[PDB]
Amino acid sequence: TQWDDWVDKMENLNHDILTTLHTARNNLEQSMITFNT
Amino acid sequence: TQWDDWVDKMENLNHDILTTLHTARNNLEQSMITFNT
Amino acid sequence: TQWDDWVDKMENLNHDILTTLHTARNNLEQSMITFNT
Amino acid sequence: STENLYFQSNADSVQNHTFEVENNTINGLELVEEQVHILYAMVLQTHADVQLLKEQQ
Amino acid sequence: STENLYFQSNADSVQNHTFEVENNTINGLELVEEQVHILYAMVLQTHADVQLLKEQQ
Amino acid sequence: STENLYFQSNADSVQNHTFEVENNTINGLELVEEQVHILYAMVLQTHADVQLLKEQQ
Repeated sequence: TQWDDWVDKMENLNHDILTTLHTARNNLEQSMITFNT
Repeated sequence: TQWDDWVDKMENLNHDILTTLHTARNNLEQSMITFNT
Repeated sequence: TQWDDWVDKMENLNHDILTTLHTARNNLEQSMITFNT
Repeated sequence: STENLYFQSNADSVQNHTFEVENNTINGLELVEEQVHILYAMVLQTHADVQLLKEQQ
Repeated sequence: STENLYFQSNADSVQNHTFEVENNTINGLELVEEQVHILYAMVLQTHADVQLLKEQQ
Repeated sequence: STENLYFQSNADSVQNHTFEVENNTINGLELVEEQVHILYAMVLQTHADVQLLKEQQ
């Protein structure tokens, strides 16, 4: 249904954003460590 | 009405965010190209 | 209630985001001023 | 020192475009937050209507 | 010039990771915006249902 | 080398403030995402209430 499909998209987006934020923080941490090398 | 006004604001914001993201990506791409010059 | 608790969390988040954006803009402005020193 | 001046100009450009990306991204966050505020109000209003319907039912 | 080459490599790495953080953050904003679009549609649909219920009541 | 030390200190400051802007922006995105989660739950709950009202009507 229309509603189920929205739920599925929202939940997939949840996962995408979680992984994206983790990646961002990891890249930031890498740059900080390298700068202080 | 209250609801129509919310709809109008949401839709104007849609456009603003679309243009803002495009601008961000364009500025990023410019900086990358320049750095690799 | 469930609903009141959601309202409270939303409103606390409102404040957190306001302060976070202000901090971001302040750090950006500081970096710009320093770069142009 | 034409080349070094040029490479310095390039360094400045990258720095300034970085400031712009940062400004764009902060601005985008703020715009998304304004959308959140609107959704929140719509959601609260709908809840109110639903509460009355539940009382009437 | 091993050390200077290394420190230059470090400078490049920091710069490139900055580009990546920026890309991640723009991407995250876009994903959040897609979520906003979905919530907005759900909210509009629920409003429609509520309007009919109010008419029926 | 007072001036060069100073200009180096300035370079470091700009770099560190950039790291802070990036952290602030990632943090802001995460906070907005927490708001999205709350709206989503409110929206699902309201939908449930509406579904029952439609069944009762």
